[PDB]
Amino acid sequence: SLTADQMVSALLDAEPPILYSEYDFSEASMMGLLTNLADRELVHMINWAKRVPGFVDLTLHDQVHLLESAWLEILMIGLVWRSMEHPGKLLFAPNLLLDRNQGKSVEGMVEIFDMLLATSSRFRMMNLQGEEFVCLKSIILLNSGVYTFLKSLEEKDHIHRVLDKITDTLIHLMAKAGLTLQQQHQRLAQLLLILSHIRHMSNKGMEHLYSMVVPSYDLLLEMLD
Amino acid sequence: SLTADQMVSALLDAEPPILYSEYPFSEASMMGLLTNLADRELVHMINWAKRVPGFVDLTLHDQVHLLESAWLEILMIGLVWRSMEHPGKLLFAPNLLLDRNQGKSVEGMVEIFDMLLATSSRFRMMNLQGEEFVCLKSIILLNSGVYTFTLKSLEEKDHIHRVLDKITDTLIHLMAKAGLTLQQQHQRLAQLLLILSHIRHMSNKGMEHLYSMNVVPSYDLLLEMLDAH
Ligand SMILES: CCCCCN1CC[C@H](COc2ccc([C@@H]3c4ccc(O)cc4CC4(CC4)N3C(=O)c3ccccc3)cc2)C1
Ligand SMILES: CCCCCN1CC[C@H](COc2ccc([C@@H]3c4ccc(O)cc4CC4(CC4)N3C(=O)c3ccccc3)cc2)C1
Repeated sequence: SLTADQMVSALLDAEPPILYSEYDFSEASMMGLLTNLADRELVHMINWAKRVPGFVDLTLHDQVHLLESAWLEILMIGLVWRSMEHPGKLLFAPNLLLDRNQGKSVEGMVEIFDMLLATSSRFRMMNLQGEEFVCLKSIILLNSGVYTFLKSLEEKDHIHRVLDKITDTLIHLMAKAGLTLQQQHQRLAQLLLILSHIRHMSNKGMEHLYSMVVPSYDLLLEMLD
Repeated sequence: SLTADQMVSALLDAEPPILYSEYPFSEASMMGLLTNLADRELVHMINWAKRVPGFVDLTLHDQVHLLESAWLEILMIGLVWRSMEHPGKLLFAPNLLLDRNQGKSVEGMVEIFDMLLATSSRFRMMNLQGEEFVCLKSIILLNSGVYTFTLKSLEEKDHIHRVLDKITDTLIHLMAKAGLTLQQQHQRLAQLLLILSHIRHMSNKGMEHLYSMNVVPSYDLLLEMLDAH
């Protein structure tokens, strides 16, 4: 029943914190820091998801499936967002800013590195707004697992109703921002097509990680508390 | 410079034909049949792509890269469209209609089989229209490789995004013309484009499956087909 304005406010307040790498330097250390960072972010992801309107109306089983499907995409879009104002680099954490030459030493890394950089550049060129980003991240959560699940059918119906609410919210944001109706449709489409690239990166990133992985159902369930 | 009407018309006109498998059936021959089908389908795909407005304005190198990135997605969405009206089955060809249990025979097949059936069900639930379908397939062609490509390349990406914007305009027009409200127009546009994420997912899993068993068309192969005299 939330208005578009209340949807934005709820998503903005739900934003997780920016974490730091374990601090105080080689390729082995680099991979360890990155894995440790992702593991710590995942906990905060779970708390964020529970505050996306409509998420906790789903069964716990379905909440876990959605997180299983979406967690890597969400880590990636968060990385891409905070790397926007840092051309040519990925800001994994405020104390872990890396460029593509630090990715070359690991096989398969630089390919995913450059895809992430290109997404951040696309974000930059589109002047992605924070209100838009949190809508996009919520769409990934709800959309990524919806096609791979009677009760499931209500659950899927519910997920699609929430997704429609986030679409309404994105259009509302673009309207307040002064875009014409044409520019609203075009920008909406542009933002959602980037999500297919984020899915691709998550698939390639998963392949890369299984070449050197996934949070278990039980772990995700436990974090959901 | 096309209108939405001209865009729809050109896309419908460009549609490839529905091809057949060879004329009892055996699971042992299945992958040979499907590989040959896809091979013959790829030829028509090349000539389809050349007729998608704005595609041949790109360099041959970029045309190849787009097709390299999108060919399996395009085969899959064609499959899903052909199967839409056959619940529980995948209509690879009119004479090659398979169900889930026939996918069991090969390792890792049924997982992808089920994802394709779920996409078919989603198409069916949305009552996807043929005019919407051809727009979606053209978006796949132009979008899937554009983030993995220099002044020429900047010019190419701007062109690709302008053509994608035109297709977006065309999708909205179709929905407006069919009487949907603006709220319903935006909502359906989003619903359609989010399916493309699942199609990308399916393509990556299928690409893994194909390597698990000459797996992709090569650059030079795609370029020979694309680079006509
Ligand atoms: C112990 C119980 C369950 C254990 C599960 N975890 C234990 C292994 C499981 C690690 O998955 C991970 C491991 C590492 C990354 C980093 C990471 C970290 C933070 C970020 O915000 C974003 C990213 C982005 C990225 C792409 C994905 N990544 C990389 O390095 C990278 C970047 C560029 C090019 C190639 C690679 C993410 C996910 C999760
Ligand atoms: C000389 C270099 C070779 C260049 C051409 N290659 C020739 C071998 C290289 C084979 O790719 C192929 C081979 C086979 C398929 C079928 C096929 C055929 C037609 C269709 O419309 C759609 C599909 C869909 C699907 C998923 C992909 N497929 C499968 O079986 C399948 C279906 C369900 C679950 C698991 C698997 C497509 C593509 C491509």
